[PDB]
Amino acid sequence: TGRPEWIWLALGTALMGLGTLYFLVKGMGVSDPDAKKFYAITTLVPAIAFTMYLSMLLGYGLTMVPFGGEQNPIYWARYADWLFTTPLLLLDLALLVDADQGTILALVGADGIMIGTGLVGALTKVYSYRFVWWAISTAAMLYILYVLFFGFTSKAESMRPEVASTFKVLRNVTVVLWSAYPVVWLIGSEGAGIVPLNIETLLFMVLDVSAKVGFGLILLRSRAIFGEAE
Ligand SMILES: CC(C)CCC[C@@H](C)CCC[C@@H](C)CCC[C@@H](C)CCOC[C@@H](CO)OCC[C@H](C)CCC[C@H](C)CCC[C@H](C)CCCC(C)C
Ligand SMILES: CC(C)=CCC/C(C)=C/CC/C(C)=C\CC/C=C(\C)CC/C=C(\C)CCC=C(C)C
Ligand SMILES: CCCCCCCC/C=C\CCCCCCCC(=O)OC[C@H](O)CO
Ligand SMILES: CCCCCCCCCCCCCCCCCCCC
Repeated sequence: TGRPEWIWLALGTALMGLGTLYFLVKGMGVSDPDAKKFYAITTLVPAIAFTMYLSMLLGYGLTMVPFGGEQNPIYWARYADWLFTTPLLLLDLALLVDADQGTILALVGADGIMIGTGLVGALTKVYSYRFVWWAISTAAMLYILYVLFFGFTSKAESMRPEVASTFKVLRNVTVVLWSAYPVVWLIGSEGAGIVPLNIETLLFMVLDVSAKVGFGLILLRSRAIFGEAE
């Protein structure tokens, strides 16, 4: 507990753990193949986040990066988390709307670029170059958001109203929450260093729990995840 941000890492660990356990129990008994997919993806997201929050709490997921002539604490474990959880979250959305495979690959590929370039930016030793990587990552994010709003144009006249409804809600949650991440990065200690690491950790920890457990609660409560069955 020598790091001030430990409390947010602990709490994050606890909230992701407990969310995982709730989604394990809730999904118990589900036989519908379509619903099984959504429960698998959506359980599985906070399970990964739990391990990476734990890893940060215990100090494994932290490294020191020299830039600005200082040794800067960088939690690299975030990117290991997001590398897997953010395409899984996009897959939830894509499966909802029965997205084409081409569209799914575009989303997951862009996502991979977003997280990969975020990681390179996070570990870059030349200060000004960190923001070049930030810009590229943000461009990838904007591409993803574009596809979410303008890429499911063929899947509207055949979509079940509850699918459309739950998708629209989850898409809005996604755009609002995901758009905050580049802002937090930019102002936090990985970027401009105007907001201290402890507040920077609090902000991510609220975004993460909201984007994974919050998102999951909304999705797994909806009839949208079930095939139409009599
Ligand atoms: C998709 C789903 C169906 C399934 C996915 C779920 C599952 C695979 C996810 C579990 C997540 C988690 C356990 C991942 C563990 C990361 C670990 C392997 C990284 C090892 O890094 C080595 C340490 C040295 O001690 O570097 C520490 C110090 C270094 C000098 C600092 C720099 C390290 C790098 C920045 C690490 C980059 C993180 C990569 C994204 C990890 C890639 C994942 C892969 C190798 C497992
Ligand atoms: C079965 C039924 C009708 C309801 C069960 C719902 C349950 C039990 C959910 C539990 C999951 C859990 C223990 C935690 C995650 C809940 C998280 C959210 C709703 C997202 C919001 C959380 C935050 C924004 C972070 C909290 C912030 C601080 C400062 C503690
Ligand atoms: C201490 C509290 C910690 C609690 C957290 C520990 C999490 C990490 C470890 C193991 C389980 C990983 C399994 C997660 C994947 C489950 C997928 C699933 O739920 O699948 C349902 C689908 O219906 C099936 O066909
Ligand atoms: C269909 C309607 C589309 C909804 C668009 C909403 C896009 C708004 C994006 C919000 C950007 C958030 C940036 C705020 C940063 C503050 C960081 C702390 C957050 C906890």
